Amino acid sequence: DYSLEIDAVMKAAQINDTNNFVQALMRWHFSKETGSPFWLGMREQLNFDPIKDVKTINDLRQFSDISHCLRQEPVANLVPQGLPADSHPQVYESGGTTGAPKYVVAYDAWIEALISWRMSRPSGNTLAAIPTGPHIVGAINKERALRLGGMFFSIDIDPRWVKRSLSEGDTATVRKYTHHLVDQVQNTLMNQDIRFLVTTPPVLRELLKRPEVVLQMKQSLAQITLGGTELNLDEIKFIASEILPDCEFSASYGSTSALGVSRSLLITSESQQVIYDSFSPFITYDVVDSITAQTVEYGERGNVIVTHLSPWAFYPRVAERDTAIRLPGVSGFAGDRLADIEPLK
Amino acid sequence: KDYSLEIDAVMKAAQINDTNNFVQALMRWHFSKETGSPFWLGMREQLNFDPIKDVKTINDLRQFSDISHCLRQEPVANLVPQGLPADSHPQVYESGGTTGAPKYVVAYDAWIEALISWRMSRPSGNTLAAIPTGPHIVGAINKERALRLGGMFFSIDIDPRWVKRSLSEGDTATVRKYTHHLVDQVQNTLMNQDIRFLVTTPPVLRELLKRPEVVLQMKQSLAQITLGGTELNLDEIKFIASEILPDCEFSASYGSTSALGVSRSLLITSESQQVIYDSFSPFITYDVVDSITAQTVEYGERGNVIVTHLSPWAFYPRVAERDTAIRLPGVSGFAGDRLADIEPLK
Repeated sequence: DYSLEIDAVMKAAQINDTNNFVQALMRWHFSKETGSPFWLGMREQLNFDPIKDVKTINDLRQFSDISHCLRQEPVANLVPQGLPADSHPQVYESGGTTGAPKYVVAYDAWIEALISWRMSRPSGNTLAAIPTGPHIVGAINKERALRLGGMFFSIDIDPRWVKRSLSEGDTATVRKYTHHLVDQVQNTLMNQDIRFLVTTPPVLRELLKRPEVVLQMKQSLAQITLGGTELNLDEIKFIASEILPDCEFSASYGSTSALGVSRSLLITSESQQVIYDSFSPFITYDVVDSITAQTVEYGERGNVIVTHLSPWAFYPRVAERDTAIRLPGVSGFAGDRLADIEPLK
Repeated sequence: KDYSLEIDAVMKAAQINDTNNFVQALMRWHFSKETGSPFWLGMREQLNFDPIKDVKTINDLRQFSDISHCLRQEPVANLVPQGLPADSHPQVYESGGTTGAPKYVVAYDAWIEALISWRMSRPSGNTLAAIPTGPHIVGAINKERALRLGGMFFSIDIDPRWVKRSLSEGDTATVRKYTHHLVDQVQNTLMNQDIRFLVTTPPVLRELLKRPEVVLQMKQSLAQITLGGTELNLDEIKFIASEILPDCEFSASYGSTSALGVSRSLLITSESQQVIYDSFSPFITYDVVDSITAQTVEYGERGNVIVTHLSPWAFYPRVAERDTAIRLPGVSGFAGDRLADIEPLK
């Protein structure tokens, strides 16, 4: 039982004592008693001592991205021994397009913590027009739908097929697929009482072209969440002021890599950027030059780098496929904020 | 206000096959103002019979009609019996999108747990269930199974509504490309992670078997394959079982959202002459009836499949499924028929 070791970590996180948070978690991840087989075995490959040479969150820059290992690392090797036996490990995936994907493990207690943080009033049912299956977004949105006093409704949506279909410029399929998505979404909006919608711009765009659906949304929806990295802020502002005046808008930024999502500020008439905040110190961002990997200045755009550190997992310095404008983090908190995320070309 | 004892009493009656007291107790449950669902509470007054006084046995449920149409716009909260505890965890699942869309039902963790302890009744490891998740209860049922097998639950992106849409526009080129895309995700997992159990469908297996490196991996690591759906080809399965995957066991799964469950077949071997299924009786019961008279057929005759779900969680009587099957004797002491060689109607 390592419930005291664990709770001491969470208490360091809570008071933002990030140095002790980091050091306590280095000891956790690299003890023979509590660490995961994967990090225990990785320790000999490192050019420094994770226990002697890591004092702060910046010291984590000594680690390389090990995402490339997560194809063939057996998933059970990702589990820290120190976790309780009822922790409930679950496989989730991102990648690859062509052959991949990377396999990570999340736990209920983690998704629970993440949603607590996110969630700190309307109530009702949620329609998440998002991937489930191997995609952690699916499980994160279930847990949020549960905090919202309703049921979790979803659709069939094969995001890999949509990716693959673009990479082949078969945009005839892509049109037809989105169409089928939107039909699913219409069905539930019409037939059941949905308070909360979670979707993407292309899907919402085509929904707003179906006027009966539009009328239902005027009556029922208290909030729309938009996900992804292809958000047109002007389009959203308009939708919000002219078309769905009673519905709140916000954005969600997915990182499977950090086992998480990040929340935007509410999107108002006043919004100059979409600006995202992370579950720091568990999930932290850095925004870096694409050649030097050095942190850019505030207001500059660089490559997004995400680090997960927690009792459940350790994924240091993950190089995402996105860029953002670097903003100062919430004060007393490790990590940067992001604005206006874009995909890399 | 707490109904733990009542619920337990029902479970106990099912446990010991006291089917009469099980049915009678669940009529009270479902039709009492205190414990029943708003949906059946509201339906009571259009029945031509008293579900409480005029129903004694399973066969007596024949007096109910299939209400499956109401489930498209019945608000889902209305399906929730008021007597369930507050921790119960209602979840929505769907059947019948693809022209036209979908019945919404509710299911609960404790129900799915009971169903899997039934189904589950040496090898252990990871499961790859190459099957729908999302709004589909089969995903959630397979997740709980995988949990009990001592490994993790791996899954894929698969949109069965897309597949049926395409198929009905007779667009076979899209069907094919999509199947290839499913097979790629399955191969990736089978090649990169150690998978002990595979849950899939014949079209997909059929293509996996066209990939010699994949077959070699399977020969090495697969303790069991489960095939779903209603287009099973016994002879082909027996071939793969004996000549291709000799150290792998094969079974079938027959799902219906209508009954919030799956039924399970006997191991398919060299000796099998039929694919034969049994159900989680008395919660899920089958009848096999004439297409015109709706009367039960003789053992060994083909008829239309009727499924009944009866539990503390739900009540779906006499659902007319879109499949036929050979009617077989049930397990002795159990209400309901066993089924063999399921086919879709048309």
